[PDB]
Amino acid sequence: ASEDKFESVLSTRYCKNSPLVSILSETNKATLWRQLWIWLAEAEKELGLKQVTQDAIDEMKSNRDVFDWPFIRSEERKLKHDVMAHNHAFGKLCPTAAGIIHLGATSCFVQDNADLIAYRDSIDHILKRFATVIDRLAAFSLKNKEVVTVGRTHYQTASLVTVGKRGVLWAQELLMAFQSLSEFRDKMRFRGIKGATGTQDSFLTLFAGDESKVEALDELVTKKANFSNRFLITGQTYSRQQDSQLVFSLSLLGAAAKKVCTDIRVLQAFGELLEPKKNPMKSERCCALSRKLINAPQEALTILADQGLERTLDDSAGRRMLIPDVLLTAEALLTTLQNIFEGLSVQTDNVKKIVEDEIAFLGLEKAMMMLQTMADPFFDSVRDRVVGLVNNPINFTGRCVSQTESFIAKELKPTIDKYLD
Amino acid sequence: ASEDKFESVLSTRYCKNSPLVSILSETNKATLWRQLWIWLAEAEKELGLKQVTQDAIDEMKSNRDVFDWPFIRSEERKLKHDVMAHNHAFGKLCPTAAGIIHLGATSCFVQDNADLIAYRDSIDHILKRFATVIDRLAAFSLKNKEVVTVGRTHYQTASLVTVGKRGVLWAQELLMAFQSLSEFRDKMRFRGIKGATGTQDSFLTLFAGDESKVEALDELVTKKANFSNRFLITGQTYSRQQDSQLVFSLSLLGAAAKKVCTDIRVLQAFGELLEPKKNPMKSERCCALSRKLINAPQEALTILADQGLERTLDDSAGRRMLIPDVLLTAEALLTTLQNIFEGLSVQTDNVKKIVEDEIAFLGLEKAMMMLQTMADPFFDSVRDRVVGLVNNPINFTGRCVSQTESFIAKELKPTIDKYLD
Amino acid sequence: ASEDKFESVLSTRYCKNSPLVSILSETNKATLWRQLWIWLAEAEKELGLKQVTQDAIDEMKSNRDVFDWPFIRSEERKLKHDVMAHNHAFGKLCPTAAGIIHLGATSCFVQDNADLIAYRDSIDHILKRFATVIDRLAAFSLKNKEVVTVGRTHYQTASLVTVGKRGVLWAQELLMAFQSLSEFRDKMRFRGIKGATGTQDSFLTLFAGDESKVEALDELVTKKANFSNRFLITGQTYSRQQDSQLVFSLSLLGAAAKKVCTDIRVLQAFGELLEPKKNPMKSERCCALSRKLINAPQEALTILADQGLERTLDDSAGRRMLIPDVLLTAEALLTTLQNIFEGLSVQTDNVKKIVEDEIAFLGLEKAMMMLQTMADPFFDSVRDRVVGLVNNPINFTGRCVSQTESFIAKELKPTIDKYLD
Amino acid sequence: ASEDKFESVLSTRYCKNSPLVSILSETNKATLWRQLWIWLAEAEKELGLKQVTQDAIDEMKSNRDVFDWPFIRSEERKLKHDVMAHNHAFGKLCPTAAGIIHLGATSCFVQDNADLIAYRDSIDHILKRFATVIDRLAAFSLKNKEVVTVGRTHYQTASLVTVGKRGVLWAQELLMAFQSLSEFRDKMRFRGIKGATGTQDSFLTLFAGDESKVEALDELVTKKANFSNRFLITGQTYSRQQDSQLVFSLSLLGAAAKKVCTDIRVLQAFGELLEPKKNPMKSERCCALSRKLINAPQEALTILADQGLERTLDDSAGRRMLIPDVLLTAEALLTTLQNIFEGLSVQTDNVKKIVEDEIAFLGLEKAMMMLQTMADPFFDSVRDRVVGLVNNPINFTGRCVSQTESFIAKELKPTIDKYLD
Repeated sequence: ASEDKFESVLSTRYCKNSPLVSILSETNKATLWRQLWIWLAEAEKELGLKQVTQDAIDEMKSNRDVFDWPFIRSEERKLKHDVMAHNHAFGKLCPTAAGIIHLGATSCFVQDNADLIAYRDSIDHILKRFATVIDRLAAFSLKNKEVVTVGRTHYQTASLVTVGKRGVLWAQELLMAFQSLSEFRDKMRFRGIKGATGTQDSFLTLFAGDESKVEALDELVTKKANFSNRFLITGQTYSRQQDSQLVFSLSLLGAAAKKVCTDIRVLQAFGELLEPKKNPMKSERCCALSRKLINAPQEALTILADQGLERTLDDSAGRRMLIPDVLLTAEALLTTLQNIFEGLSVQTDNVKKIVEDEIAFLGLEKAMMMLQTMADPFFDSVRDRVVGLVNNPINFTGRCVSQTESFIAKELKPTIDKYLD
Repeated sequence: ASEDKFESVLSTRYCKNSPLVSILSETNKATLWRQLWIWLAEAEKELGLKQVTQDAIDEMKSNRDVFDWPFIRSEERKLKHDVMAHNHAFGKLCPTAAGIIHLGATSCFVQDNADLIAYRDSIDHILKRFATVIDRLAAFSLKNKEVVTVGRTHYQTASLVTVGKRGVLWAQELLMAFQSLSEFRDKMRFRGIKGATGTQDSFLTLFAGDESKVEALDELVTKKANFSNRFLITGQTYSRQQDSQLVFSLSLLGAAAKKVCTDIRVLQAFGELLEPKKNPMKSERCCALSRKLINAPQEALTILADQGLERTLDDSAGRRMLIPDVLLTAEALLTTLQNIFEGLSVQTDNVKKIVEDEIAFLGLEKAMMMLQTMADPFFDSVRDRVVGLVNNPINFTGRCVSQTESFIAKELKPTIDKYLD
Repeated sequence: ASEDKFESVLSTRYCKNSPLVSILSETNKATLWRQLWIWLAEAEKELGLKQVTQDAIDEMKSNRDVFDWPFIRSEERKLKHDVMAHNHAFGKLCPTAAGIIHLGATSCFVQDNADLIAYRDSIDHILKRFATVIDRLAAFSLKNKEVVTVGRTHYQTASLVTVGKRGVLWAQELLMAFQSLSEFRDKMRFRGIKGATGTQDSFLTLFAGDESKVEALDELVTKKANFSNRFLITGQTYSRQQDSQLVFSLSLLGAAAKKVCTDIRVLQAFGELLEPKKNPMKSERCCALSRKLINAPQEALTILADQGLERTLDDSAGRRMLIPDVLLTAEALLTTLQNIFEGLSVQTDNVKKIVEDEIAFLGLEKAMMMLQTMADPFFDSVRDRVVGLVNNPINFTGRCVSQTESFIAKELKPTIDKYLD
Repeated sequence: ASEDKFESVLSTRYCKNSPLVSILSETNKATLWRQLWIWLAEAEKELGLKQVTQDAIDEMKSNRDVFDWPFIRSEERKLKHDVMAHNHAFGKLCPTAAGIIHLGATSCFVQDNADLIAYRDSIDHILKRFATVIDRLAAFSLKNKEVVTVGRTHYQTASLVTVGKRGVLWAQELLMAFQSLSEFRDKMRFRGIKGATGTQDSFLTLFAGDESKVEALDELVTKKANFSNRFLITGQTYSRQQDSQLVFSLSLLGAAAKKVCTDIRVLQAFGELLEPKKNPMKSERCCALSRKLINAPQEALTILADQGLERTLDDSAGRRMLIPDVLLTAEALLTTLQNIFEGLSVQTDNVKKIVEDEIAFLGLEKAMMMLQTMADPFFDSVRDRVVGLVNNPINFTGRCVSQTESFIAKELKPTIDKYLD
């Protein structure tokens, strides 16, 4: 039974229905390794390396998805190198191509580039879910753009705002995180071909000293992998600073989400909101997931700081554990946020009452600045105006309404629209 | 295929042969929940609560290890509460005991206490492995207690030490971490019975207001669970400050191990040591695992800081992901350290040469303080003494030898001996 | 003007009246360096090193507190080594002792040991303030041991507790932090004399090879410095793992305090408490200070992990910035907590009302378990009992009262009493 | 004496000559507060608020830099609010303007906006120093673009590279950090006018309900403060997510710098480089400073996550301590890096020898791939080619040379050139 052994709670519970569970699986990674060896073979052939035949390539393409795990496992045992084992395994499936698989390339060629492909694919799915989450929150905000409630500083009544303005305040936190992850996705650079230390000496020799062919190969493989950007300067691997940026972008989602979810939990305790005695359990799961993403950046940064010269392998086990975990955690977090925003509702009776218990004083503070219970005379020059505000709280909310609408129409939608359907 | 879905690399790779994979499994946790309900039932009966019959208890004890996962899963679906689902499931297996299962107790009774039992058991196994690791390092140190090499500050020659003194320097870092985890294990407090908010009101009513019976029950269950200490004051759960201490103790192992492994990696690069071109891959895996434990404390501390009043559930998902991960990471780290120390060896030819290229100058520095190539006269009062040191480097190492032996005999062994066999 | 240049906000604002500002000053550190050179001189003389005369020692003791900063500054310039500069400066003040100052010792002798003395002294003051803080909270708890209020899970009504039980829940968090810092203080180990790499070779030669004299000197200096424990095994410095423990203990205070202060801020927002519209500004400052201590442990752990072989100086600037900051932050935090607990009060009218709006339902839940508005019949066997609970909420709080008293009398007081007056 | 009290080691030692010490001083902050009140007054007047006279504004502009600290201090005492105290103080200096100072604005108006101005100014200076640092490293790299040395993986010989390629590898890490901080600087958004809760209700009333005037005022003040971007949506303060981005950008500098400095420290230990027995003390200070920036991001992220609703003040003390510290630490780090790169040199004799001891084997590995000591026959088809590589190591470095030049000319210079002179 699967329950008899420790299991990833993210994979088996919080993200069981996410495509990330497939994207980040060993099978998909090994598949990407083969796909990369395929593209490498195709590009080298296209560039004149005759030793790579079309028959060899056809075997590779035909057997890309065929995995003999029992065999692969024994191979990873005889020789303690996964890449070598998989190359050997792929070699036995494609005997004609066996000799040219990974020709001139380093193991890091498939390892690093497969991670980048797996990561970006995962990020693309996260971005679609992210957009939906933000869209749901925008819907909630518009729906409540004119529902008055008390603004709070130190968690205490400070003025009057609208549920919608606050909804947009939360929306902005999430939108800025979205924009960060969105920009990271556009700027992500592919490693391409760089050799074992980054000099490309093996490929150069392979091309009899022609550097333009080495550059063309690097560009060609990058193009096949569907990347617009690639590193030109590297050691054995692409800069781990790129991974820090990846983790940080997701940590922004965590910080933003935790602020939003804690607000909802507090507001629910105040009796103002109700997430889909009713406990805000979804919001609490949201804070737990968010807390994890928030505490991840410093490890990624330390990984970079710990990289020795052209490369030290103290990053492998660390990257293998860290990155897939944050990607999945972010997805589980977004799924939760989506549930919350789809059914989040306002306890209008409680909100109206909270507003009524505070509006007299906010009115008094208002009269004092402009300078019922104000028949002195002394408020004679501001009595009617204040009374009007008290009978129409919405006029006590400054520009909450227009701010809410313009932000959504001119900033939020234009930003996420391209990710929604 | 298991490879087709994301898997915990710790569970499936770095710790596949560890009993922690069984101890931290869902099956073991659910089993502990049942064991706790059993002990609760036994204690309540022993204390006079007649509603708990021996037949009910016998059903429970007989069916403790019988799991109908397909049923349990559907139950966790109809009702979104694992504990309730498992209670229901255990109830169907024991129809006579169904009505008294968890009588007066809260879900946290099994949840919190099962974690504590699972954690301590895991810690006990970690401590046995830890002791073996330290023992191996002590063996290495004794073997090299008189093998001279250069001491280094800023990674550069500063004097002469012995490989063994350095081995004991590393041993102390690990021993202090061991002592921290060892003390934490002895001081760990059980939650026992506390009710949903920590007042024990349900048990009090159950005992018709007799507080001594409530206290006796709390003590009795703690005794059955094999804990010498228990909290008296709590909210719904036992203080998450205890979990911070747990994570911190393991972070000490990480800091210590990373310092040791980085030293070995650097020494191997210098050509002085060789872990079992030879790359220090095991030491690198050690730094990656260590880095993870080092970056965990702040999350545990934040979990405590985030706990609201008697309890907020923003800690569950967080604890479920954090603690089992650090426990497993520590075990994988210790397994690696053990491999390293069992076959770590000294490249005596290289060490001897490094010592020879530096000993002339260390000798010169020595003569200068006491005040061949010193025939001036000027060194006439210290020439023979220095020459003697250069022909016998070991006499240039101060008290390295006695320090190494006394530390091992009087501090290291007495501390770990009780955990070795 | 001092305002014209960046200033430490801790030193100039949050701790301006604390003795830590004097204890952690450069003058006190240099003074400790001189005191250490004095003790070293005395011990070496007591052990037979005739070159150290009583006249030399008298100069040193007489001029220990005389600082010519302008001169010292120019000296720290000509030669880029503070210790050497101060030795030179102290040498000019004591021309007879100039030649034997720091005889056989390394710079780290004064640096590391002065830090330990400064740190422990700072910790002792922190412990006295800590005890007072806990004492104030215990006073508050006893005063409210029978003031009923609602218990909360997910920040929502879950039962009835007493303000005092909650006060003791907070008290325990702080007490466990206190015990950690208190134990660290008792176990703190002195570096003593160890040489530049930890072998004590210089002192050995100084004593003509007699190791017992080296050990006696190490013990003697430790005794003069008033330390019961000292390291026997070290590299150039004492293990930075000790500093991690120091920072972690203070991080426990931060986690505990933040949980307590956040609870108070939330309770004040609920209208249940009032710290000395009233905003909980002191509690907010408490969370900010606490947050800083919580985010410090991982840096200290990384410092240890980064230590290369016998020593790398990448820890100096880091330690100089980190440790004094956490010590001061903890003191500022404790001062704030003290203010809060001395005037914290309960809004009894609001609490009574909150209890009344919830007690009917808690009563209903109570009747359901035991099995006005219960005249069915159906509650006929529990109507009077529940009605009694509703007319006497205190009987609805389980063992809150006895738990509060026994914890304070048997755990809290015995622990802090020795630090209060 | 200043030495008699704890001092900021950054302000008094590591950055004593930096303009950040002036920019981040209390005097400069209070000056910015006054400047902001001045701009607010000017804009409100320009927009029709007649109550603001030109005489009032002239007093303010004339007395902007006049500080009566003794008075200000007593004022900060009578009333426990710095902003109110400074307003009062500025009011006494400008009796005609006293009544309209900060008209309609919140304290956060000067607090938040002054921080943003102080921060950006500090960042601008950091960017100029950063550019110089990168320029120095590029100079070093070009100078050594053809100096061959061994490439290293696991800190061990893996191939041949050029000192310059490695220099450019380091340069890229720093350049990516530079680009991050550079982009953050361009995107930084001003808070502008938003009211106490973000609704701008006070300004709206002040403009008799005309929203365009409120928007114009917000835009006008932003323009006067010299900001191209401003937030439209906020609570009381501008999003603390912006501060997380600020801290993270600087943490990138720390991660990059630590990787670079650790490499230099290791290379110096190998005898390949020498920073300006020679210990790499500057590089060690660099790692200590870098470590601090690396461990800062998570606190900034937690600050955001902890922000309650429109605002909670648990961020003030935290921000006041965190941000100025990282800004100064980054400046001290850059100053150190600059020193290092200006005099960093290669120990050409040692490098040449290290290359010679390894080039035979690298040659053997090379021959094996293409398929003296190779006279078999068996190498007959590759003997001359390999021999040529061994007599000309530079041809063994793949594309190191062209990569180094193109990166510097096409990526590094175009990026930093605008910041150098």
